[PDB]
Amino acid sequence: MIRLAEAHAKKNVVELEDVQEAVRLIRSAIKDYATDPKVQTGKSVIQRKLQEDLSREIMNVLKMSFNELIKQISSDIQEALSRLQQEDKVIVLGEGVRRSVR
Amino acid sequence: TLNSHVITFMTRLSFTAKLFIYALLNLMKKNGSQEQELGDIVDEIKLLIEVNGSNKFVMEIAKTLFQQGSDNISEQLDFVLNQLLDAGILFKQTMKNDRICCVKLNISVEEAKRAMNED
Amino acid sequence: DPGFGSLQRRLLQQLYGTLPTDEKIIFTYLQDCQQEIDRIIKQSIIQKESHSVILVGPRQSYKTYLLDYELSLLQQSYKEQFITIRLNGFIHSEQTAINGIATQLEQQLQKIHTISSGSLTEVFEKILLLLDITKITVVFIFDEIDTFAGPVRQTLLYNLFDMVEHSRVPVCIFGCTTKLNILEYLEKRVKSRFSQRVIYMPQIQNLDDMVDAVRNLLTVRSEISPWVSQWNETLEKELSDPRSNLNRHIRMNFETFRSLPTLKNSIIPLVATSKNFGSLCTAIKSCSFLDIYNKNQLSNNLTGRLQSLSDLELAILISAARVALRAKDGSFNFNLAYAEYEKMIKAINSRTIKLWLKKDVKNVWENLVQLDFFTEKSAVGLRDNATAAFYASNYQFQGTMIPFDLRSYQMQIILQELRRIIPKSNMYYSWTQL
Amino acid sequence: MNVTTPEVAFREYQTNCLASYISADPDITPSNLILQGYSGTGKTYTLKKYFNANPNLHAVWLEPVELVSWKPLLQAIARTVQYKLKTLYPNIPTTDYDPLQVEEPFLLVKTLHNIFVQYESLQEKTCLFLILDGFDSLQDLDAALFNKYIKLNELLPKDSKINIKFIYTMLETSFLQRYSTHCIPTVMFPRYNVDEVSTILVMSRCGELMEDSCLRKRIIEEDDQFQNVAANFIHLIVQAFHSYTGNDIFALNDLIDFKWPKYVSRITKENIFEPLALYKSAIKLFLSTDDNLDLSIISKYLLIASYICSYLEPRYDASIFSNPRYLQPSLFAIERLLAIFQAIFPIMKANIEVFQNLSELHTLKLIATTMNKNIDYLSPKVRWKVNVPWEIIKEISESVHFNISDYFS
Ligand SMILES: Nc1ncnc2c1ncn2[C@@H]1O[C@H](COP(=O)(O)OP(=O)(O)OP(=O)(O)O)[C@@H](O)[C@H]1O
Ligand SMILES: Nc1ncnc2c1ncn2[C@@H]1O[C@H](COP(=O)(O)OP(=O)(O)OP(=O)(O)O)[C@@H](O)[C@H]1O
Ligand SMILES: [Mg+2]
Ligand SMILES: [Mg+2]
Repeated sequence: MIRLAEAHAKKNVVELEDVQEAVRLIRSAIKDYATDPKVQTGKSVIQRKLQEDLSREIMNVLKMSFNELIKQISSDIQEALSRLQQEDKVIVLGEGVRRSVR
Repeated sequence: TLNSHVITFMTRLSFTAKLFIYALLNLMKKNGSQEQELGDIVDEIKLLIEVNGSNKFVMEIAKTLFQQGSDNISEQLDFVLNQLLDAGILFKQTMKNDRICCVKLNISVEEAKRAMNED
Repeated sequence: DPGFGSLQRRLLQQLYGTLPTDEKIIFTYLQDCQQEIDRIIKQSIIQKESHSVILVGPRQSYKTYLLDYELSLLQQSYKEQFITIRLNGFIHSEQTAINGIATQLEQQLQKIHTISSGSLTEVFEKILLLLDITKITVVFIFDEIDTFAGPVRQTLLYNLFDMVEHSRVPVCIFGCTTKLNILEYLEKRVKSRFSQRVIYMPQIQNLDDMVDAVRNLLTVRSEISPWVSQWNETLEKELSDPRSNLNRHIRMNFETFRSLPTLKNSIIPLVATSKNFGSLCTAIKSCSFLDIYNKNQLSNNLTGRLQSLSDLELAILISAARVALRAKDGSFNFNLAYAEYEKMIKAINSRTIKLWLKKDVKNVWENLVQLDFFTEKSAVGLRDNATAAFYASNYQFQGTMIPFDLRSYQMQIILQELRRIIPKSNMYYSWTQL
Repeated sequence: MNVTTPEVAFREYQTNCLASYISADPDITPSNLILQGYSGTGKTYTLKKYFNANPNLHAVWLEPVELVSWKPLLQAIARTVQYKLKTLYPNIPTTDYDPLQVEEPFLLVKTLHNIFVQYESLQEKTCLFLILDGFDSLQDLDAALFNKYIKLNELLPKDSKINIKFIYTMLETSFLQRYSTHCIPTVMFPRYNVDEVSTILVMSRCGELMEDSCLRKRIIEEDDQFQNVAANFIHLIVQAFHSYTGNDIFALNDLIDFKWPKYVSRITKENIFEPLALYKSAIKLFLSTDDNLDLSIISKYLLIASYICSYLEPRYDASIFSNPRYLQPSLFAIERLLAIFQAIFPIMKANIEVFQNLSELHTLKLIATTMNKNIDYLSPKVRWKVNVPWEIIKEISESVHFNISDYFS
């Protein structure tokens, strides 16, 4: 991982973005296995738990920008916002800030 | 009368009962023996939790399923097990051990996967 | 305080369900289920119509509670038009079910205004001559009907269903079972006489269904205490706010248990332990007693039993786990566990732990077996019914003749799970990786 | 809820849980109450003190461990209920029923219904607690036995002045998890640690150790001073046997009585005020547990040949006479045993003396077979195997000067 992160920036220093890219290359081959070698919406929740997690911070504000939601709580973040928009739960109001339902 | 209430029964269960069915079906697609022990289901449930442990969205459920939101409660390793046995869905042999006890499915396998995808 | 004593007793009577019929608590999700049951009861006692419906639902799904409320509602107006005949599947067997019907008939007929006399053959003969201005509805309450639906013969199930179609006496059979596929458990002729009326009990779907049920179980709708108006404001404040402690325990039980009688086991001791009104509002807001009840329920399992062990009890279980892990079938005895424990003491002291002799580990080995840790290899254990329990006691197993140092045992917890429930401060953590 | 909560040592949560369920009003009292807890947790101590301070509650004690089978259990319930209700209200003329007529689970409902009908002359509802101390300790135990007792209150009439109350005290954990779907308020009992075990034994054994006959006879031959002496011996016993006993109360109480007379006689006129010299004088009472408190020549050689035939294959026997000991021994034949026994015997045909020692070897349970009761020695299908450990067979071969360790090396 040291030579992989150093060759990505070859930049005179090693930034945090170069180290994160080296871990993805190592995890691409050593994963999906543990004690034995050899879908995620209902069985592995994630989508069911994120609907109550991201909306919890929005409801607490009314009692926000797209960059503030990440710092307070990013492919799954934008996917959860599009699900609530179809059910009339949130308001887009542009890409800058977000507005909750009245 | 011609309807089947087994499909709609698993869709209204809790997360602990739905996780036990999803863990049993995943073990059948790896070995293909129709006889998974009780020790393999426990190891498969913990394996799915530690998939994305570094993310804050998945660790919110680990504190409840293993500590119930309490620091004094230690990390745990029975309610959802005996519930499916009396409903005629899950089977369990007469064994005094809780690791090598085989678990078999009484209902069909095609109708069991439709309830997991509906959640 | 006389004001707090009247409110504490009223709040406890609502959770147990001992309220009278004129003040019963009906949930929102169960309102559409009791209406169908009330229609069958009102049609067999008033209209005198024979019916047959077998209820199907999970354990503690408000099955007997809904049937007891329907019998109490009809007894407050039509108490001389029907009788109560209750039956069980676990208590009453095949031969005892015949005498149970005749026994409950002689005691109910003398109360409105013999049958159970003789041998077993003469008792069943008088029942068929009775069941098979108005009549009297014979309400049959059958509990655990899956035990009587044996694939060998269903004699009682065939005679009970015959008292509905062919017989003119109105007989209302309300079976209560837990099997979802109760139609396949019947015979070809038993299912023919049934009306195929299977009413499935509803379950908790969304989260708002559990909040309305808890609110209806802790709200005093009667003027019996001066603290009633103050208690309703505190309960409504904590329930309407999702950031409170009461809404957190409900959401946690909704995704883990999703059962109303299960969650009611912690609200009852929370109110009874309060000394005054100030202690009741404090425990209902912070929920400090709820965290203590959850720790006690998981204190005698496989995790809580490891913390109550000494240094020798932990070294034996660790050394015995490494033998079954490195083996093929996981078989080990006292001789294999003592070899790993002896090699661990000499390895740690070489880098003073008192090494116990072989005559002292026998007491520690027998103490771990009673604590549910070492199970016998290929052992059944507790039998299902009483038939297999008698045949197993008369047969001498092979594990009782062999000595204790040659008995094949099995580990109830693998070495992978022991490394997670052991902190890094213990000295036995280095021998749990292998 | 009007009841008195006693003060139990290290049982503050367990005593408060019993007062929230057990009450004098059946409207706020559950029909089932399980008291799960292993041995040495204080289940009986927290229940006797709770019922002794409150004399308004009527509880019936029953020990299912003294009835073996489940048939006498149904007879002891109706016998103890009628006997308790007789002395409770002697001004009521009731009819005595035969408790031996309860042989079926259905007969228990009819017997209990014939008793509650003659007790309707009371004013308020009086509870009837039926404590079952040790339900899982019954011999003929099955998974369908507990299902017949949790539904007994359903068959009972609701308009009765006396309602029964079942109280179970389980011991193991897997037996409780088999009925977790019934939603029963279970009160668990965790095991004590190293700080609560020694404190319990001090407040329970100091009242009998300082007033013993041995300690009173030692001070006259050689009350605050005798209290610290008895308290020091209890603390020294627990700290020296914490690993041998664990956290059991019965395992530590037996070791105290076994070492009390040996510790009193070692006390002189100088060891009464100096506890350092007293521990060194009796060093043989804490370093070990002190445990607990003629074979024939042909019989000795027969056990040696039986150990070889049960731990070695018979296919390589034509190369020696011409770890397998860690597993179960194998079965051999009678003629296969006499062949090796004749080879290892020093300078003999198979007469009746050899078969006489072999028949006596099976009486002492030194060699196992294939049948336990009614064995046939003349049957050709019944095989024989060894039944002695390696440590026992090692000392036997050493007395006859026979090398038994070289055959397995
Ligand atoms: N007569 C009654 N009075 C008060 N509460 C009652 C009564 N009957 C039942 N209940 C309550 O009903 C709740 C749910 O159990 P219920 O008996 O309704 O379900 P069940 O499915 O018939 O039972 P089980 O699963 O044990 O066979 C219990 O927690 C109990 O408190
Ligand atoms: N907290 C305590 N304080 C003082 N003494 C205690 C305490 N707990 C238990 N004891 C003592 O422990 C002794 C032995 O325990 P006991 O047999 O009563 O416990 P148990 O858990 O009910 O047993 P079992 O599992 O055999 O039914 C009792 O005589 C009692 O005096
Ligand atoms: Mg019921
Ligand atoms: Mg006891």
